Amino acid sequence: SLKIDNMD
Amino acid sequence: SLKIDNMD
Amino acid sequence: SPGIWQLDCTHLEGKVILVAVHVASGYIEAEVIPAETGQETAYFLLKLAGRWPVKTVHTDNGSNFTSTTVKAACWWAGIKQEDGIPYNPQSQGVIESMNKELKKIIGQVRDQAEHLKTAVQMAVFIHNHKRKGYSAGERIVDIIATDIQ
Amino acid sequence: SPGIWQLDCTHLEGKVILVAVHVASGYIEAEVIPAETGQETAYFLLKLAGRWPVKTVHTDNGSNFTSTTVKAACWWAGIKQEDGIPYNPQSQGVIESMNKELKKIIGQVRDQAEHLKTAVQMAVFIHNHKRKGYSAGERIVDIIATDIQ
Ligand SMILES: [Cl-]
Repeated sequence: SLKIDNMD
Repeated sequence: SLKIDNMD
Repeated sequence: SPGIWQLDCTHLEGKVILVAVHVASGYIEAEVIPAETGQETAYFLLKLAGRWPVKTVHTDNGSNFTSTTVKAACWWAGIKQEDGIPYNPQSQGVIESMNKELKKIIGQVRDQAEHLKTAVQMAVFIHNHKRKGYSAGERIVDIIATDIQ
Repeated sequence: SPGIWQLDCTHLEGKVILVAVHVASGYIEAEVIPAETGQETAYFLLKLAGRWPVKTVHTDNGSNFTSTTVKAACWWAGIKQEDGIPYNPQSQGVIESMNKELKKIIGQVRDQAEHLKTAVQMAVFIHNHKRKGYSAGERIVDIIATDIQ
């Protein structure tokens, strides 16, 4: 999700 | 429950 | 004073952020929980005391001071559980300004994290590394190492 | 030296215990998660680097070495992400004996805790306070303070 804790 | 993390 | 910590509980996004402040350095550790209970506070103190030499904790309110589960964890971990009455009035102010600063940093990073708990750990990281000159992470290591020696 | 950590993942009770070991001191931090994923490993490293000055992490397997989420957290926190290949063969053995000792301790406390995660933090506490003469908690503070000065 393009977040540091969830790059999906 | 008489546990250190739950004394009930 | 190397061993003295203060608990602090603040709210954001409908959740609770529980913070432990090492008083002498201003270093913090924090977690996000859905609400403050004795059981959550007790687990948080057990984590803290396995990581730093916690002698005394000033609890953040009378419910956590009274909680049998918090008193059990403090017994287990060798912590003296104390009140957190601001005998020095300047305390209320320092805790409040800390919560305001942490929430500011949370908002600055919030869009980089899916979960609030990630943004809170990014705020902990920025708080503990900030210099103003030693950071709080440096000060707490220096204070404890000086005690050990 | 002062900034090098190694990840380690062991299983108990159908859950996973993820451990970070500060290599020079043997000090550890740990958590329980339902299974090892890049997202959980990344959050764990972000927690660790807000608490101690983490320069380098030797990852515990190729999946966490490759994970884009772990590389994003190591980027965010200023960590050099490295492999965990035991170039020094005595490493496999040291990790394995640590996992065995941690599981022994967990079993010794397990009936004092409702949740496994509590038992794991009690084991972390006992491991880091044990002397044999300094404890790992003393050694990591000494090492870091020496590096700061
Ligand atoms: Cl609450």
